Amino acid sequence: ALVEQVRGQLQKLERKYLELKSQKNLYLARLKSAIAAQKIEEIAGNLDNASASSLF
Amino acid sequence: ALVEQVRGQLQKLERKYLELKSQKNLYLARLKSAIAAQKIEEIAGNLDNASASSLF
Amino acid sequence: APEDLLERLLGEMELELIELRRALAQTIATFKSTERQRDAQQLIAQRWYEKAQAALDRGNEQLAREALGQRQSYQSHTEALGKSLGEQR
Amino acid sequence: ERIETKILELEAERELLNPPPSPLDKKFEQWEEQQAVEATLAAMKARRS
Amino acid sequence: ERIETKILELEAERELLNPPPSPLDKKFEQWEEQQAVEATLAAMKARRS
Amino acid sequence: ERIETKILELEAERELLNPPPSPLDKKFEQWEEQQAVEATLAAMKARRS
Repeated sequence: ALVEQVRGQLQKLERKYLELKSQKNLYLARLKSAIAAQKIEEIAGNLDNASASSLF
Repeated sequence: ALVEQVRGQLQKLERKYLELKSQKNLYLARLKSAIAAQKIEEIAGNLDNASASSLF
Repeated sequence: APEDLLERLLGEMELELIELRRALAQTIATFKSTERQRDAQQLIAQRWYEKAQAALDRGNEQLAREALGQRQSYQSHTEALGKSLGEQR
Repeated sequence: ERIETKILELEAERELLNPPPSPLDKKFEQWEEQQAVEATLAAMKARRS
Repeated sequence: ERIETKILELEAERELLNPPPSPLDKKFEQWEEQQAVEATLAAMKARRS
Repeated sequence: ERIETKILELEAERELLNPPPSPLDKKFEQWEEQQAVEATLAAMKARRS
């Protein structure tokens, strides 16, 4: 029973690992997109062309 | 029994070897194609002819 | 000089139009990888479907019970990944 | 398996650079092509019937 | 014997962290599963009877 | 005797890495194989009876 029981733990845990690994890239990818596409609009604020605080 | 049993291991393992060998070339071949045909399109990007960031 | 900044600021923009470009590559890469995994699991379940497709004939129903009972575990995985793939699109 | 991911990473890398044609044109080229072969043949099947 | 207590302490330590599923769902998964195999088989035993 | 334990340790080490096929498939391969030889022979014993 112990060898059968212990194997079940490993099988369940092993699946949970690769599942976690896949999600890691997705959240990281959204972060860079949420930072790269994020970090541009502010410098366009210095070139707002919509107020009187821009260089333009 | 031992000599009969041990031979079965070698026969099964030997087949698995050449099977692995065949797949190695196929994946490597797709990689070079996925790199050679891959590495051209970027330099065409410098000659995009579709934007205002190309030499053309 | 304000004129001097006008060229540097636009230069720093160019670094992110490619940085964001790289980020999209990672996102789409995962979508392709997630898509492929779905085919393999259903293929295995599909194989068990053909395996169960060879037992219920000529009255061997008891064998079909166990065969399809095993397919159910694989079937659940297919549903979970199917919804995730649509969401990521 | 990781090699396949690299292939997938590279293959899909320039699915961005060169986006695939939209279905609208894909819905027209064949749509006009069928007429193109038949319409150009329409005279063929009539002029030299 | 004290080792067994440590094992029991550790094994039950995360019976808290990850609580076991309540009987309600445990009373349904099997309850729906029996239909799942039979219902999906209901067409099997009829379509290809 | 301790050598045998090392052999047992090593032999069973990769009973984990490559788990043996479950009885379900082991209950089918032979089950389908008997039909495979007879069914393919079913035509043999009839076509060239």
